[PDB]
Amino acid sequence: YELTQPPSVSVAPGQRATITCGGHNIGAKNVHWYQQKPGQAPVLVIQYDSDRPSGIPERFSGSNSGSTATLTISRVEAGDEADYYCQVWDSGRGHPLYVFGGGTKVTVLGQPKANPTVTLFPPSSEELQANKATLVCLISDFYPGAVTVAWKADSSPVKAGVETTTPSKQSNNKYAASSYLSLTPEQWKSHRSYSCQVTHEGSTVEKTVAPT
Amino acid sequence: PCCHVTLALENISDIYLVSNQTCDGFSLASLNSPQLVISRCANGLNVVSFFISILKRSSSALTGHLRELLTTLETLYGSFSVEDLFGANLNRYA
Amino acid sequence: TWVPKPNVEVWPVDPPPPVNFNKTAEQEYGDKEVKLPHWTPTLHTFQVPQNYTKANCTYCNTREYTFSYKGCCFYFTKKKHTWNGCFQACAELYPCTYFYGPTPDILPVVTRNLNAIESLWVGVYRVGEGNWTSLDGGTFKVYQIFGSHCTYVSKFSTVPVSHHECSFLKPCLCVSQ
Amino acid sequence: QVQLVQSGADVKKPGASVKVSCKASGYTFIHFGISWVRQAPGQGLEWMGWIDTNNGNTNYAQSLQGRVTMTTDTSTGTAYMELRSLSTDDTAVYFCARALEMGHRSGFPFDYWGQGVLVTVSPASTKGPSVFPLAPTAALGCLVKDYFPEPVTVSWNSGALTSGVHTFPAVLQSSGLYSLSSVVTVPSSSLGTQTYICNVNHKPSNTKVDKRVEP
Amino acid sequence: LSEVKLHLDIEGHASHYTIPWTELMAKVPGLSPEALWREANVTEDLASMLNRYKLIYKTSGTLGIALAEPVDIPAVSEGSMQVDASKVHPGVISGLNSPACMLSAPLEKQLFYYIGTMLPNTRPHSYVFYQLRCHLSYVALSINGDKFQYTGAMTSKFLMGTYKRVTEKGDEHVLSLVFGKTKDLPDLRGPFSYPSLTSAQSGDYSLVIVTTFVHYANFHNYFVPNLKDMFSRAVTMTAASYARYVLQKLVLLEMKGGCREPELDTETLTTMFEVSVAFFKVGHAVGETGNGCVDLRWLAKSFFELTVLKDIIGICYGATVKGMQSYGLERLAAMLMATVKMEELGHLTTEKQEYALRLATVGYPKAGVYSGLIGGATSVLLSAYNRHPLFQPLHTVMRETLFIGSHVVLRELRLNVTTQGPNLALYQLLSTALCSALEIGEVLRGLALGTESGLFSPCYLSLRFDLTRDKLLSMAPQEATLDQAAVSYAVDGFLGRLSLEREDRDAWHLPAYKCVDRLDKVLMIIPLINVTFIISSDREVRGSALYEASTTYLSSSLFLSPVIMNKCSQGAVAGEPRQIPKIQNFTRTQKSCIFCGFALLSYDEKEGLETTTYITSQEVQNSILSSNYFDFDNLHVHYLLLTTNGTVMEIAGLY
Ligand SMILES: *[C@@H]1O[C@H](CO)[C@@H](O[C@@H]2O[C@H](CO)[C@@H](O[C@@H]3O[C@H](CO[C@H]4O[C@H](CO)[C@@H](O)[C@H](O)[C@@H]4O)[C@@H](O)[C@H](O[C@H]4O[C@H](CO)[C@@H](O)[C@H](O)[C@@H]4O[C@H]4O[C@H](CO)[C@@H](O)[C@H](O)[C@@H]4O)[C@@H]3O)[C@H](O)[C@H]2NC(C)=O)[C@H](O)[C@H]1NC(C)=O
Ligand SMILES: *[C@@H]1O[C@H](CO)[C@@H](O)[C@H](O)[C@H]1NC(C)=O
Ligand SMILES: *[C@@H]1O[C@H](CO)[C@@H](O)[C@H](O)[C@H]1NC(C)=O
Ligand SMILES: *[C@@H]1O[C@H](CO)[C@@H](O)[C@H](O)[C@H]1NC(C)=O
Ligand SMILES: *[C@@H]1O[C@H](CO)[C@@H](O)[C@H](O)[C@H]1NC(C)=O
Ligand SMILES: *[C@@H]1O[C@H](CO)[C@@H](O)[C@H](O)[C@H]1NC(C)=O
Ligand SMILES: *[C@@H]1O[C@H](CO)[C@@H](O)[C@H](O)[C@H]1NC(C)=O
Ligand SMILES: *[C@@H]1O[C@H](CO)[C@@H](O)[C@H](O)[C@H]1NC(C)=O
Ligand SMILES: *[C@@H]1O[C@H](CO)[C@@H](O)[C@H](O)[C@H]1NC(C)=O
Repeated sequence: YELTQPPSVSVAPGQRATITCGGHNIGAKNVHWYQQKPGQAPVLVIQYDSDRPSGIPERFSGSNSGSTATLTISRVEAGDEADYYCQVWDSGRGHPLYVFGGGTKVTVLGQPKANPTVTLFPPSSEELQANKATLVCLISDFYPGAVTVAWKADSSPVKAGVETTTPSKQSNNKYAASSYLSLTPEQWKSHRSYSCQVTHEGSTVEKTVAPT
Repeated sequence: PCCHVTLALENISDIYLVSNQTCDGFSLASLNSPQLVISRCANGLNVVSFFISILKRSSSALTGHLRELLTTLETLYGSFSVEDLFGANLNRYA
Repeated sequence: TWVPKPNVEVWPVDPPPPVNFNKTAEQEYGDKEVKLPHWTPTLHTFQVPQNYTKANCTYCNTREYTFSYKGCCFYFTKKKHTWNGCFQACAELYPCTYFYGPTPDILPVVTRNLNAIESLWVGVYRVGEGNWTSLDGGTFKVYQIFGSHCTYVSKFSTVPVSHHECSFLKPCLCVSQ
Repeated sequence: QVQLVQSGADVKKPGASVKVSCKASGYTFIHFGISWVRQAPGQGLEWMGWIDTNNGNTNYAQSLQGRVTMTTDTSTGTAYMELRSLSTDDTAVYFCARALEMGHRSGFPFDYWGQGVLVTVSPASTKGPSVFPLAPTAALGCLVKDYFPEPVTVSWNSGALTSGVHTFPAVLQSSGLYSLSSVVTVPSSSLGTQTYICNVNHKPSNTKVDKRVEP
Repeated sequence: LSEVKLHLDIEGHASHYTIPWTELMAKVPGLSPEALWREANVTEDLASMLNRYKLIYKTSGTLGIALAEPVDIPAVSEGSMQVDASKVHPGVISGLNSPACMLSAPLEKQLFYYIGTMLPNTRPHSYVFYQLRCHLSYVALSINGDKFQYTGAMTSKFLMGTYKRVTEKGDEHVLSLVFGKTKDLPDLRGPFSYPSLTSAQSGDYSLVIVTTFVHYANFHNYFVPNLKDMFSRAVTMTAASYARYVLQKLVLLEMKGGCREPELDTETLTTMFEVSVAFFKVGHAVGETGNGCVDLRWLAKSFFELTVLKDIIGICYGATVKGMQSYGLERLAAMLMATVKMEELGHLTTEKQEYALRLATVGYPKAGVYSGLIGGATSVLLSAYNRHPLFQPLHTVMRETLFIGSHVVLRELRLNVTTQGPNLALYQLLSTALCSALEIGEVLRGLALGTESGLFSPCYLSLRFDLTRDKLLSMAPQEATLDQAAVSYAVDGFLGRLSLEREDRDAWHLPAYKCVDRLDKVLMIIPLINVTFIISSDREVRGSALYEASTTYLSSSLFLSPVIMNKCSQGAVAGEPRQIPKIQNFTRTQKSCIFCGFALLSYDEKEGLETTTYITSQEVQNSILSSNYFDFDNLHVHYLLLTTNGTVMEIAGLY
């Protein structure tokens, strides 16, 4: 039985962070909640509608009734930032199974915004000799973990050849990403200049490189 | 009629039970006072188990037709599913 | 010379008492109406016995310790004590010494000094709902099974293991230097 | 305590098969069943199946049935799970968990989870990287591209250069190959003095590249 | 009160029934529909109803084990007499050769005399069962500071045991096990049925697990019973055979130093359940008689075993038992004992001896009054002594007979009261004499394997104190079919049983005991007519004389001292120990019994005491003289005889 969960939520620290899961007659089922941090296995935090095992802080609670199940974290801390999932058991009409919901990304607000450091490098000599001209745009140490990167050639936006990574948490508790534009030596030389345009918090950072 | 469940024993004069087909698997009972009649929507599953227990408790004092009733009630009881309610609209008759 | 002797016999005993056929069922079984028994567990909270703590000096009797490792001397208190008893038992037995909780590193060292029968009390305890610690501080991994603050180790123990009873008598693990 | 150790991680190609091994420790193996769950990058948790460690009873996901097998080795406390007819869509991290009981009318939650293993499926075969410099306080680095599979690591001056160095996670190309980059921030004046060499190590094809980066 | 007309759709037919109340309540003096009505909670909505459903633990499936139940109670013999347990009086029955049966109806009434709550309205129960009050009985105990308790409550119809454990947080977990015939299991609350709860199902019997999901998960961490085995045994064993099974396990567990420090593992928890069942099985067997009568012999066997089980568990764990004790049967048993001579029981057919012993155990509960039963047990042992072959490890039959008799002996040894000292002393002497090296071997094997040869052994009540690990091992079985580690463990068990710190090893029934200054130095005690001989390694003893046996340089000293009429002297006799005169001018052939009442022992110069015998009759003397016991070719073994004149002689040779 498919369970309904919201994409994500982000709340102020110290607040009664509340996560819900929807389902038909969900109150009639035993709902289990799991917590997961990046690089780690999921951990059971709450089972059987508000039963918690040792090792789980007393700030963790929840309940389940009617069409809605819920989990609550009192005085939510930054260390509670994690993905959470709802799970139920299903008789499967003869094919018994377990079902997880979509899961919810739960974050805690606190860290201030940060502008990215952007470096754009033109093709290397050896690279051009290899008959390639890939432009490298390196974006690092920003916050929150979401940016938009566009490429431009002189007066026209570039779509073809663009490949970009997803922002990921760094050792600095910030985010980084990179973008590449795959060009030929000819395409490179054919334009006055190229640039990497990065949008963050509504602002724009634009770096320009050229054959010259 | 089908109803939604949401009183001294002696205040009931009549009890009406139905099949699983009547209310789409929802086992409901209708209770009523004794003219002047006030009806009540009751949990059929609980009503049935109540009477079954009584008959067993008093088995040594039962008569022919009461033993027949016991069998009948147990039969109906056994035939009434519970799990199917996980898919049914619990507020169907609300 | 020898003289013939009689066979061995059992010493004669008194006749049985009469049966009191005038004792009624009420007397045989008083208070017909009864209730099932129950017991109320005695609950108390364990707290660190601040009268004793980690010793702060060097000392070791080279023929009293059981085994040694690095710069420390390890003792198994011979007298069998309760888990709580170990704290005082060692403090009052040797010059600077204390009831010690095995580390991920050291535990293998002590387990190799134990057989499969004996069980050793260790200096590991719960503080809150967790954060199992010792007199040296730090955090220990504990095999949480029972709702009790006491733990022990044995030949097959990979961690300190919880136990349903602290009142049982076992050797105490203590250390010195 | 309760432990689960998982291995058998690898990189396969579509049509191939993989067997994941999960070792139990710290408890009686046969007293608890074992559950399997899959999690692809950025995705949620998909129940795969459950096995009865004592009786050999199994329950499989309908989406896997016919291309999935579970079995255990009682005497070692090791569970195995095999996937067949692999596809690129099966790239995911696989987990084992301690599953007390399951049946037609019941089931328990999963108290303990293993580390998990990463299984990648791709038609691409082994490919060593091409390496180019990223010429330049100033920042300079190296570009390592068109390689397969991951991971690839790059050190500087054989590990001598540490602080100031940052490495960007590899991007997956539309061609199915990977590309990473590594840069270091140094005083601009040191570029006329200190030599900076990347030491690229692509273990999957015994490939090592020493690349000096110049202005 | 108010008759209710109930209408119900039966396959489309609007049938109805009338429900009378007082017409039935007047016949069922404990049925009050009003109370049940409250519990019924017919106003309960779907949500809360389902909430209960999801709470309660569900069983994955049922084992479905087919089996057959044996018939415990035989048909009534044609020549038997009918006994009414409620009308027991001085007449009707006299003598042990008269068959009889006791009516089940009044028996059941006594066994389940007490009335109270069977099914309480607590956290794990109010959500499962309707409140039940009825005639019942129970076994219950608590351990580990009462952090853990178990109640083995049961009725004449079904059993329900409850396991409760409380954490230091105050939190608790509860699991219950219901067992009995399917057709008569207690009424469930709400829309629940047994097929969802039943873990094992046979033709008639089923086992049902009652708990919550949360608690179940907790219990399973340590308590994981073998339901298949437990369930089957619970049905396929007879009441007597079942109880014996249970008892043996309990005894072995305690003896090895078990319940001294109780461990909350599966093994022990399982045992508790099995004990509860044993009582149920008997009560059940009586109920399942069609209101007929039960042969007294069967009853004697069943109650004997439960009686013993009660006495032992009440010490090992300190458990108590309420109900399952019929005064009617006890009075009859006492009447039967009053028609026979205790002293002459040893002359009865073995079959009748066992019968009498079982009856005696029951007729005089806890041996609280009629100590004369000791003389009875002694008569039996002595007759056996005179039949048993020299130094042999008894026999299956002998062991059973003696085992039964030993119970009353054990009861007496729980109190420091000098009643019939002389008989108890003889019993121990005979037991000691029978404790040969072969017996030690046989017992150790039995202990290693878990057989009846480990369960009962006369050695356990012997007056031999010089046994240690090294010696027991030297006497151990020497077979490649045994686990040598298990054997050494059996030895530790054996030593434990004989520990001087054990209550029945105190031996304070013996006045002579007072002469002992150092118990730890005592090797053996031999209580003879007008004199008790003490064998020890201690020079100091309050005896009338002192002798020293020859031994090797490095051997422990072997001091022998008589106590005249069991009166202790002011202290050890000053000066060196006396030597023992030797007899060479003696023939193996003798006219009659001249050693009757005398003791004969032998020892090795290096190992110490080897054998003990006691001359009770001509046949015994003949057997020994005709045997090759007197190995005069072995210069390391010496033979001494102790007389009732307080003297000792050594044998040099025999013609
Ligand atoms: C005979 O029949 C009657 C009739 O129903 C029955 O009474 C009902 O008892 C149950 C409980 O036994 C009541 O249900 C709930 O009980 C909890 C008790 O606290 C425990 O559980 C909560 C949650 O699991 C824990 O947090 C707590 O620590 C305890 O463990 C109450 O807390 C519940 O209150 C809810 O309703 C209140 C009023 O609407 C709200 O103010 C409150 O915040 C709770 O709301 C929650 O549930 C709502 C349900 O739709 C939901 O919509 C909300 O968003 C929220 O989730 C609640 O009382 C039940 O209500 C009782 N019925 C009535 C009519 O009061 C008898 O017990 C029964 N007899 C027997 C022997 O069974
Ligand atoms: C019915 O309920 C009313 C209200 O309390 C009560 O007075 C009356 O006695 C009850 N019984 C009957 C039979 O009316
Ligand atoms: C519905 O009621 C009929 C009436 O006898 C019964 O036989 C049938 O099995 C019931 N429904 C289900 C799904 O069992
Ligand atoms: C029992 O009652 C009878 C009749 O009164 C009496 O003769 C008899 O002595 C009584 N027995 C006892 C032990 O009191
Ligand atoms: C040193 O150890 C003693 C032992 O009782 C303790 O009281 C004292 O506070 C300790 N000193 C320090 C600095 O911890
Ligand atoms: C409890 O354990 C954590 C380990 O994750 C540790 O960091 C913290 O300092 C410990 N002690 C307390 C009081 O939090
Ligand atoms: C047994 O000995 C104890 C003292 O050791 C004494 O209190 C008790 O009363 C004695 N028992 C009897 C029946 O005399
Ligand atoms: C010695 O034993 C005999 C036999 O029992 C006895 O009659 C005699 O009186 C005893 N001697 C003394 C001094 O009592
Ligand atoms: C016991 O010893 C005394 C003293 O020598 C002797 O007179 C008496 O006859 C002896 N009794 C027996 C039965 O030999």
